[PDB]
Amino acid sequence: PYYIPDYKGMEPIGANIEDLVDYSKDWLSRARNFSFFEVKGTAVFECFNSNEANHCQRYPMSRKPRNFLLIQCSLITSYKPATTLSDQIDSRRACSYILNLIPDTPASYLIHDMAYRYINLTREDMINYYAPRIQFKQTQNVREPGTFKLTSSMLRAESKAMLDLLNNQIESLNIASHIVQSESVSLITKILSDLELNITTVLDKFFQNETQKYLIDVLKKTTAWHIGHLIRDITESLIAHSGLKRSKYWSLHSYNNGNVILFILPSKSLEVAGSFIRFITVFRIGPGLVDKDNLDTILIDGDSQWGVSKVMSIDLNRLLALNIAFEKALIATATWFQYYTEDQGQFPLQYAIRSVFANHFLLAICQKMKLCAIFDNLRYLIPAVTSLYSGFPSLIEKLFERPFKSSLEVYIYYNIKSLLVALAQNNKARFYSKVKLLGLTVDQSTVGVYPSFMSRIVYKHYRSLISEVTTCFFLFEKGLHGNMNEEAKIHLETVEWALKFREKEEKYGESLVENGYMMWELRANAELAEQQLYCQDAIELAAIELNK
Amino acid sequence: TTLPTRCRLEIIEDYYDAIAKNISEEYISYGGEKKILAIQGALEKALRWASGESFIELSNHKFIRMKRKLMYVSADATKWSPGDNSAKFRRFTSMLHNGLPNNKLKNCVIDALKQVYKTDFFMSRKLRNYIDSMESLDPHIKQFLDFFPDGHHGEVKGNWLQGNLNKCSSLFGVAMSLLFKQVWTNLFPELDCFFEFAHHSDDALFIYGYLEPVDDGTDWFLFVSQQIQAGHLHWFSVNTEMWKSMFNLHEHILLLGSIKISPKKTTVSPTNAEFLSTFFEGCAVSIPFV
Repeated sequence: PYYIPDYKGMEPIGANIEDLVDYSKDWLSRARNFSFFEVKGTAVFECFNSNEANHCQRYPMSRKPRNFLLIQCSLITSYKPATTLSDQIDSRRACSYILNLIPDTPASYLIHDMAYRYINLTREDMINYYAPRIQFKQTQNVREPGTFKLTSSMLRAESKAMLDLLNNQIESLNIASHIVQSESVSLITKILSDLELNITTVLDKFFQNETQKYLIDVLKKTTAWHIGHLIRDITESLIAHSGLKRSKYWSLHSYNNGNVILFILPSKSLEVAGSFIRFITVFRIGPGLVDKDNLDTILIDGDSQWGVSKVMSIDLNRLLALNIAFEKALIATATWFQYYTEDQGQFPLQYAIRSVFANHFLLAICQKMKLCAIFDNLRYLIPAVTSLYSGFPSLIEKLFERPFKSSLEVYIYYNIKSLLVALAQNNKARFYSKVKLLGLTVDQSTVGVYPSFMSRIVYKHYRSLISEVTTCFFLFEKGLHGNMNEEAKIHLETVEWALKFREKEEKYGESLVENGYMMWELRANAELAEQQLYCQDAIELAAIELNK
Repeated sequence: TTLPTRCRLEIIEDYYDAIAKNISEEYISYGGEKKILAIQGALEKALRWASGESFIELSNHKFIRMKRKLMYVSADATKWSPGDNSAKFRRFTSMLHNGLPNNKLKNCVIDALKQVYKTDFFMSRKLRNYIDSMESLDPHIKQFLDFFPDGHHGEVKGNWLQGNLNKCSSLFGVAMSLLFKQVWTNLFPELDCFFEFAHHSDDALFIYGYLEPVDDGTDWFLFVSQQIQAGHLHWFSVNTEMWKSMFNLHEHILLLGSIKISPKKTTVSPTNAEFLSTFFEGCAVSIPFV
């Protein structure tokens, strides 16, 4: 029982297809430029070099690379699940090691102060520090079940200085210098080599025959497995400390026979947004996720070396991403393994599996927006260099839009450059043929192997390379795309396009942009053909063709 | 967006989905059930045309042999772009014929398009706090502050701000592709070329049929010179590798409707098994299991 109001309608203008044919005749009667570019191998290399020069010119130079590993740990032996008894038997021994080291930097002084505070804890408070929350008792030094207090009296001058400092333009690395690139690639290769080092129904039948045998069995002895388990325990402890009650108190934990020590500073709780938890780690030097340059300092013990990292504030989302780093790496490696089996038709070697597992694990540990954007672009550049004509150079500037901060970004850029140059070089020879497609045999300009990214294997179809880059891209948590930079970029894009619309509207009149432009003024101007502007005759003719 | 904006976009989207689902067997590749059918038909037509041979007639009852070759363009023509006009759909739906005897609902769609032409873009709190923290760089900061007179919202025109106009834009792009096909046919009555297209979700596949000399002789050049000397000035861009000209005419026609084929994300390559396999796989599945 509702009647549609009359509102308003539109009078159909007659228009003519012959007028647009005349415009086509006039437009084709000149020189026309092709919006796409040919891929030649030298073209992509020259684009990369020119963009390197432009990026070096646009951003200030930086000689000290920043940090990429959010957590700094090391392992030489095997790892076991952490329990309360293991926690105590490791904390005591870790404090015993720490109290024999001469401090040299204020962070080391704070570490020594915390170790002295913990090793001098009373038996009652020490016992209560490891008690379930239903059973714990309020004390004078320990208040929350897994925390303790540390007042200014126990803090030294250096520790007070760091607490006061913590309580209280954009540069980029020189990409056009081979020394920096070589140093970065050497560091990352060393990290991967350490990670890959070994440490001393019928569906179930199929699983144990193939997957459990060739993926889990191979990766069980890898260093990355135990490193991931250790990071998982660390993340569990950090999440436990993240409570509103437990956030503003100090804490201490140790793992792996006292080798790795976890320190927690009083940080704002994670219930409210924009909150970071501050922690420090001390470990023994050895193979694993170790970066000497990014370490705060190194301490010399008797025939041993002990390293401490700087204050390391992390967010809730990145903490949760780290907690599942090992599982995400395993799922990504399983996806890569399935794709490799589908492509090559056989099973991967145990070296390629280790390499791809290490790469995925390192990607999962280091969650940054730059890497996510780089992989998102790489998802599309590979089709660009696989085809004949494509808009690859603009994709190269898309790669180079953001600054470089860490050595992982340099390493990934180097690998991507090598891969893209190789793919473009492959395209040189294009032979025609005659094979069946659908139900008719037709020609094909088929180019013949596709190099991989995380291993030395070669693929039969580049869809496998696309799947590899896709798997690497999805290893980055959904939510890093809501950073300040992206929001600013989208706001600025919308505003800039609105300003362009306003400029066109004021230059050509309100109604001209509103209702579209007639065709005679288009042919008398020849500039009206652009975005954000449409021809009424064109809309008429398109409607007529669709109506046909 | 707000509730009235959602209502208007829902009206337009429902009307255009209803008017577009019927031609989904040939032009619009509707995902889920019949996505592959339209593209398969287009590819079959293209391969059938390529299997044939062309014989252009000369003035003195001659026949010049030309080779029928195809190459394909993968472009996201219907993907939402910030630079666009929502007013261009008004005249499009003004006389898009339907089976309804009356013109009441069509006027409602017209009014909804007029209403969604106007919009206001509002600042976010976090962005305001970030800009208030030491705004230093001149151009973008000054223009951003200038766009908001009161510092909270500004007026935007044209773009629907990623509203639900996917089917409407797909249909409009199909209409302009048909217009380009008819125009190319009209310009060349003797150059019987080929052109087929199919739109799936946000991207589309374009098939262009061009001709190249077989013996690499001067007969094609002689015919081009004779045509250009006879008053046909539009043959200048056709003598050598005219698929450039086909794609350029298609792009210019699309730009006439404020549709821009982006230089990025768009790849053109000749016939290749891997290319078509990748396109079919992308059409069949959109979300990787990883």
